[PDB]
Amino acid sequence: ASMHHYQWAKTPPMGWNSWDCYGASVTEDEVKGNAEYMAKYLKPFGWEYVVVDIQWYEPGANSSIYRPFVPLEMDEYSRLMPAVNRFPSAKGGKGFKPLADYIHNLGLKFGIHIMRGIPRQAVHQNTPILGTNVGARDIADTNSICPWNTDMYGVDHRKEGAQAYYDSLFQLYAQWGVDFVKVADIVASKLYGTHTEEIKMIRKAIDRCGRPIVLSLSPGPAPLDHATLFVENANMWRMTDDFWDRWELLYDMFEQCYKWCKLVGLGHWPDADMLPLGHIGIRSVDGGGTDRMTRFTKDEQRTMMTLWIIFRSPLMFGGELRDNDEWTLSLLTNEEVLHVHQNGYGARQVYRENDHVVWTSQDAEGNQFVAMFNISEKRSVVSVSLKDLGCMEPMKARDLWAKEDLGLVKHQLAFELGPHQSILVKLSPAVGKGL
Amino acid sequence: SMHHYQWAKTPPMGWNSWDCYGASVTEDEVKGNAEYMAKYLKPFGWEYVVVDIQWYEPGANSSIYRPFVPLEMDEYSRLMPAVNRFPSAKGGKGFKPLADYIHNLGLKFGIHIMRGIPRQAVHQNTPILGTNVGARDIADTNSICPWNTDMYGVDHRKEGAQAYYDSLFQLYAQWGVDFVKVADIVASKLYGTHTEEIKMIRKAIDRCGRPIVLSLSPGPAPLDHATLFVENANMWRMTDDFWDRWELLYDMFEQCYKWCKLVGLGHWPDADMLPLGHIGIRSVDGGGTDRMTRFTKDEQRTMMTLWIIFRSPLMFGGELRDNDEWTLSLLTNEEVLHVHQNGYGARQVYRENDHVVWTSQDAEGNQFVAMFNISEKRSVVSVSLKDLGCMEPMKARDLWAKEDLGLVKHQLAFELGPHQSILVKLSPAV
Amino acid sequence: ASMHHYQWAKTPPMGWNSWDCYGASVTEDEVKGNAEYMAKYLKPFGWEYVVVDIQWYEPGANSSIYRPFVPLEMDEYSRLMPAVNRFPSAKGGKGFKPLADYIHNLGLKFGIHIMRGIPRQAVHQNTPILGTNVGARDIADTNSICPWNTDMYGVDHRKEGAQAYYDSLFQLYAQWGVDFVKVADIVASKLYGTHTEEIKMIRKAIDRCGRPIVLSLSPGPAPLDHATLFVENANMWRMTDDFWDRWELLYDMFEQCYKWCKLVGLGHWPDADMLPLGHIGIRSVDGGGTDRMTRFTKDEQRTMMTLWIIFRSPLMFGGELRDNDEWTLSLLTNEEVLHVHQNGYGARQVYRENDHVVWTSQDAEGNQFVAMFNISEKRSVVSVSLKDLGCMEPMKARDLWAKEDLGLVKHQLAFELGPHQSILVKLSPAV
Amino acid sequence: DASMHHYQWAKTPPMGWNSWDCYGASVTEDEVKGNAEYMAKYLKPFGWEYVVVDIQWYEPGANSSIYRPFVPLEMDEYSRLMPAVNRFPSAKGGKGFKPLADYIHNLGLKFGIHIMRGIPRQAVHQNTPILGTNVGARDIADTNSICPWNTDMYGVDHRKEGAQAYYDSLFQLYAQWGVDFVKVADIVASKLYGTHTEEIKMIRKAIDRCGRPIVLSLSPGPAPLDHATLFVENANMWRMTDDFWDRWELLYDMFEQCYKWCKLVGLGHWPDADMLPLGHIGIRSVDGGGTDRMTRFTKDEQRTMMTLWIIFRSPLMFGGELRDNDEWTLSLLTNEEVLHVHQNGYGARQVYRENDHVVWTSQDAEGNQFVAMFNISEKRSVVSVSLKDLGCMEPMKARDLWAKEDLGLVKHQLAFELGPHQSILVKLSPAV
Ligand SMILES: O[C@@H]1[C@@H](O)[C@@H](O)OC[C@@H]1O
Ligand SMILES: O[C@@H]1[C@@H](O)[C@@H](O)OC[C@@H]1O
Ligand SMILES: O[C@@H]1[C@@H](O)[C@@H](O)OC[C@@H]1O
Ligand SMILES: O[C@@H]1[C@@H](O)[C@@H](O)OC[C@@H]1O
Repeated sequence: ASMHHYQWAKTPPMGWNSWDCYGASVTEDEVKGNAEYMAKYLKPFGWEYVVVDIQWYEPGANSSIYRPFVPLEMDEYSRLMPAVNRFPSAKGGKGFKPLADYIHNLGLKFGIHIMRGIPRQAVHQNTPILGTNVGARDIADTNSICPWNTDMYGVDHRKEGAQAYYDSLFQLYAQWGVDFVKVADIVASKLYGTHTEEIKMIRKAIDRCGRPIVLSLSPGPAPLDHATLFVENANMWRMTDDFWDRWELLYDMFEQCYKWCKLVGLGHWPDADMLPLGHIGIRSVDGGGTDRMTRFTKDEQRTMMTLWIIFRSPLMFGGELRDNDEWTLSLLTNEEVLHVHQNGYGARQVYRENDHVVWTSQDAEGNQFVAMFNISEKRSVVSVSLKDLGCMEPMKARDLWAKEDLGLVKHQLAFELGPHQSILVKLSPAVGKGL
Repeated sequence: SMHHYQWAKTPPMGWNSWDCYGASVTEDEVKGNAEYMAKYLKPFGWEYVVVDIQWYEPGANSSIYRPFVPLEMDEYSRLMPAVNRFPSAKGGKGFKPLADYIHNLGLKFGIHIMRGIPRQAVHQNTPILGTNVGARDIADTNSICPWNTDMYGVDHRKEGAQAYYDSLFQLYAQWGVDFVKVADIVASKLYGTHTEEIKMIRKAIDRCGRPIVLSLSPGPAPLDHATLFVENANMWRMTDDFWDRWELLYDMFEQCYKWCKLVGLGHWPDADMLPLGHIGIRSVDGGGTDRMTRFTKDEQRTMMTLWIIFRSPLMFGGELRDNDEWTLSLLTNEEVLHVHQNGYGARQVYRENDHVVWTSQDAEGNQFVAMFNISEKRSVVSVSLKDLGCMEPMKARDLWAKEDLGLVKHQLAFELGPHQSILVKLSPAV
Repeated sequence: ASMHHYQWAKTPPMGWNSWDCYGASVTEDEVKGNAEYMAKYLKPFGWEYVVVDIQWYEPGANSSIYRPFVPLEMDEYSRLMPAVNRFPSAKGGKGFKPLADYIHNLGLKFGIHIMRGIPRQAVHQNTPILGTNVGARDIADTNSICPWNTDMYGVDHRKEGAQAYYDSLFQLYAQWGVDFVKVADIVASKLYGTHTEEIKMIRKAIDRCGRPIVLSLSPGPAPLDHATLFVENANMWRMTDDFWDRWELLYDMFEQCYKWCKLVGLGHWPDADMLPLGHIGIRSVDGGGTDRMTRFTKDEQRTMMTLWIIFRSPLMFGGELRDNDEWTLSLLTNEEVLHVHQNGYGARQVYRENDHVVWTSQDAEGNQFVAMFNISEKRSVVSVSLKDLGCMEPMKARDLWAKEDLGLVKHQLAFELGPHQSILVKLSPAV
Repeated sequence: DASMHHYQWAKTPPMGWNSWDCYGASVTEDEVKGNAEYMAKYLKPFGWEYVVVDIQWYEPGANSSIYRPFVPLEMDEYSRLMPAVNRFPSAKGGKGFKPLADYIHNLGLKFGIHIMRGIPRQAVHQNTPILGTNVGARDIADTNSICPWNTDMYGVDHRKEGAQAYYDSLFQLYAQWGVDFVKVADIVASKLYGTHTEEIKMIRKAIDRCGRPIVLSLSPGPAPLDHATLFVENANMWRMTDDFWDRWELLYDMFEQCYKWCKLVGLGHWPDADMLPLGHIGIRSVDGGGTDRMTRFTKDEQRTMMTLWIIFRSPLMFGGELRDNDEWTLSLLTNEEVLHVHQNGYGARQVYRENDHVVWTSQDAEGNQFVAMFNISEKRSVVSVSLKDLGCMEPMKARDLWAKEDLGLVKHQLAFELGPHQSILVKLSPAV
């Protein structure tokens, strides 16, 4: 806790993100619909961020597939702005402030996605930059683009006015009341790898703007080689390329959790990415799917929530919330599970063998959480000894998702679990307590 | 197999404005180099007058590009000469008048292009001749050149892509272009070799109805694409940009070794331009500025000798009009040039202790031997006749010196200083 | 004609190799049976080399899977020798000379495989090298092994005794009467790439032994980066990792031939590898198979022979020859087809599109050969215009495998071809 | 991090002496004993306790840092390398290192050895037994795993029956001898195979099964961050870098490696900046581009290195021949005030790095703040840092720890003119 911005995400951010349901193309009405649902059914459980994902500045976006080289909505200072057809309250140069105001009044927080860099249409016209006389063209990198989106060019920190530009972006965002930015094309790039210098300029720009804004970075895989950079400069960073509702990616996440578990801490959260639950693909064609309810089975959905919960990943719901059924809503409203996310710490892989995995973490009151997973293709008993958990005596055991006491455990936990199925258990002391 | 081979039966010889003028050569500088060539060089085979990169960039002024600037372009997305630097191009005539002039001097004309389609055309979605699709419809979304900002790559799968490239070589053919040096096409730090654009270019050339020699740059060309190059291009750069630095000339020896088996009629691995004479007038590359080549006279000869015996294309990179007599002599020795024009089979006989020997032959029995001391120490460099495949004594002649040397019984051997070479002809003794 | 050793392989070497049929484990009697069949049925068609493949020095070899870290027969100069149990004529220190004599007396030539380097056991025991007084241990490389075979360590050309050792190997092989050597762990290596310095040492050693020994390098893929080295130093070098009777490997060879076609020439032959035809996998387990007749369909077997013929690959039969049926023998003995391999030149890919591929070559007699291939998964017409072939008027066309005149062709060649099916056509001037 | 019982074996970063930088592969028993005695006498009160015999104690002809390849090695009947009795006479009679370690334990010190990953090639070639089993060394060897810079072993294949039994047997031996520390080589970086993760785990388990506390050190680096979890959970120490030597370029480079590794430092699991080339080194080593010599590090460089290792909390393993130290060299090892930062400091972080100026800070439980300030440029210059940037909320007492000299009150910032390659180590405490 050396870095002031850690205090802005004491626990891992929880919220909703338009990407998995709406792709690049979410409207004001949809945002607000999801915000209202959150306010009323989710906010008591920690869910507070409402994040407008990529390309809110792209008036014609209608998918997860971007329309390349198209005109973007922009101000007179080379800054992108919301598309007024999609966000009508943005009329009159108001930007996202009205939307942000309405979200804040719900008791909720406001987020946006930005692309690293400065828009290409700005560099080519050479539009001005607020606060300086250099123009957009003079701060652009001559060899730095995003391989999967044509909207921007990279900015070169070595040029006069580079920081001025980033500063000016975060002044705008701060005026609008943004509480959370998800930066893209910054951690992993086929072409260039991690854009470290822009991460630094962005941390600087946030710090200078005077409003607390949580910094999320994307896409992954984040290299461990930049662990220290990430831990000191970002509140979240994506461990993985885009996550979707396919078992192979959920399977894969276990190793990434294992590789990143030691960097997890207050204010600096490796990110397992958004939860493809409920109603997705409405205007997204990504993940090899279209308009659907998540292809994860119920066991898969639990398995994911359980891992993300115990690991302390940010939780960003990715479905259209208003179409949650009760099952889906139950995944988000169980306070006993969420305690593991909010107050747990120390999470670690106890072991992984024959596609059985066990993680454990604890709280400050001496409860110990254990998450046990069968990530194989067959039904099998998964178990762990109390000794391997560091429990030197017998313990009471409770199934947190079912909310049901399991009684006393003297030597080990052991459960028959179908393929892709898990269980999350709380262990609490038996010795020196009532009956 | 390939008809375009007949367009470069011997390796191209010429002049190129890059090393002396960077991106910024004027119509006057070109005219004057061409006039010097017609007068002093044409009899020895020098014929291409190549206008290098960025003739379409009115502001160009160095070897360092001005990025993201507007460029001169027609109404079908095709770049055009900058009228300020090329006054004869006024009124949409492009390069036809300069080329005409050059043709009327008995010479050929070439230009440099960048792979792809101008970024400004894609941004503005300007038309493509012969189609209803626009520039933006044929562009690659993830293809740029890492060291220049002018273009986006073209995506051969899009409708209209080949039409675009066709339309460029229609324009070049209207102008009378005889030679095109394509850039950002062979090696790319980001993407490697742009294979599919090499094929569209080949095809656009073939369809335009005029013989246009195809040169590919920058290198290093990968040996992995040897077939593609041999079959599609007349010349291809073995190396990133060559300059007047010993280390780069030293390095070329291995590259020539590496490529020697793909050298052949119509298809020439290219050791790049000759940074001789007066260079860096408006170029700042190679770690130098306005200067005469930093190669010593020995180094110049060593270079000329390797490029000659290997059969690299020869593109003089200095401002010819500032040649002194030494420099002119390197270009006007017929005996040496015969080795380039009519030699074949060049091969490295050996390389050992930074002594190197190359050999080639003509069809009339003559054997050429180039002997090189690329070490830092004076020494005798020798080679046996037997290792050259000569089974009895021969006569030797020093081709640069034009002097007979006498009978060689067993070995050719000379004292050579560091960086110094000799080129010898052997033929039957009396 | 710059390298004298080019004249040892003026046309692409043709023969039989024990690997595909017997793995590491062939016996003398098996070699002899194959050589007898070759002498009787194949020799006049050009087939002449009888090549004993890897580990003739490993008495317990029994498959294509090597027995690691086991003892190896060796002489008193650190040189591997044949296992007398498998090669009984080698009894009493005679090595392969008696078996080489037998094969020479059938009118045939004799080949062996060797592993690059010097035996590990020789380095550990520090046994002697002939012609010098450093031991084996002093010439070994300290960081060079084969990732897939444990027999040897690499030899370090910077050490005194290194060339002496390679020289001694080729003295022995020449004493034996070896005419061909296939060297392994030398072209491609997952750990180290191409072993160029050993290639040079072996070239020199062959040149010094005073017998023509054709030099074959393996396994691939050969990098184009070393094309000059290969061209000047070897008579054949493998374009590919080990080839087997699997359609996918056959599909993949089309590209490799394209990539190497400009280096094919007299004495220096890019090698598409041994032909997995007939009865293979008797004591081999490679290629995903066991004891079998080739899993290539007849169409695939024709496709392979067609490509290898026109491209001018060496032709090394990998099956047990005595189990050839008539069909299989016919693949090896079509005079008209062999003409393209023996007397053609200039092979090139005319095009490759939607998995249809056309190759062409010619002889000096006026004849142009065109090999047309459907390498797609569906029946389709494959075609090419006389013009794309560089043919300026009507030509008589003949199917070479079928030996059947197809008549006059005025504009193009066009054939319905099954998936994986091919045709080989000669075009000649209209009567 | 607190999960693993072996963390308790290295609560502070191991401190000791290692034979590599002074004697290569070639140290004798008398040299080990001499350095041990020196340690017991002059250094043990400041935390120095490990006496580590480096590589190739089993190679009787060894004579340098350059290995003699493919040579027969001293080995028991169970495929386990044994001390060369010519170099370690007290090992005569199959006693191995027990006598030597007993000697060192009696000085109140701890004993360390170096091992190469794997099983000896000669064991595999002869197919010598694996203790406690009916399998042979040949049955457990990998057929494609070697060290690119040493020929002594083949890798062990964890999937083979007996593989774990072999490693268990090694650590039974080492425990019998009384070994307290093992430096394992050819395990973290390999130009040919990368990190040998499965052998790391076999070794962890063998140690856990042997019944004695044995500190696990891994080498050589660079250790990839990609395996940070593995190293943190399985080892007490792991090399950040390839072998470190008395050259400035290598010292300069370590600054970035510490920056990269600083979040994985913690009780029981210490990223290692490698042994300290101080004093008399290169006596039977030819590595580092040097020969027999006193270290080529200037005093400033020596301090700069001590200071970064101190504040970062790298283990400290002296690589010179201790009996030849001067008072200067000794003074680097005996300053309690500096060592408190290594022993009791935590949270070490780079405050910033700019124009070859670097500042690190850490703190202790008493709210002292330690700050190390480095000029790693080629120019003399003033290096500074604000107390705001140190997160010191108000004015502070300052003290130069190496000089042991109060600097008085500091209100706004620390600033010092430092030579090139020169550093200072300061402690800030609350005022009055
Ligand atoms: O979730 C994805 C993310 O990886 C980003 O970089 O680009 C678009 C979406 O926001
Ligand atoms: O000679 C250089 C060449 O390498 C090319 O690629 O770019 C511009 C110049 O023409
Ligand atoms: O044909 C294979 C070959 O590729 C070689 O490298 O080793 C074994 C067989 O001889
Ligand atoms: O210190 C070096 C170390 O890096 C090891 O890997 O090899 C021998 C020495 O102990």
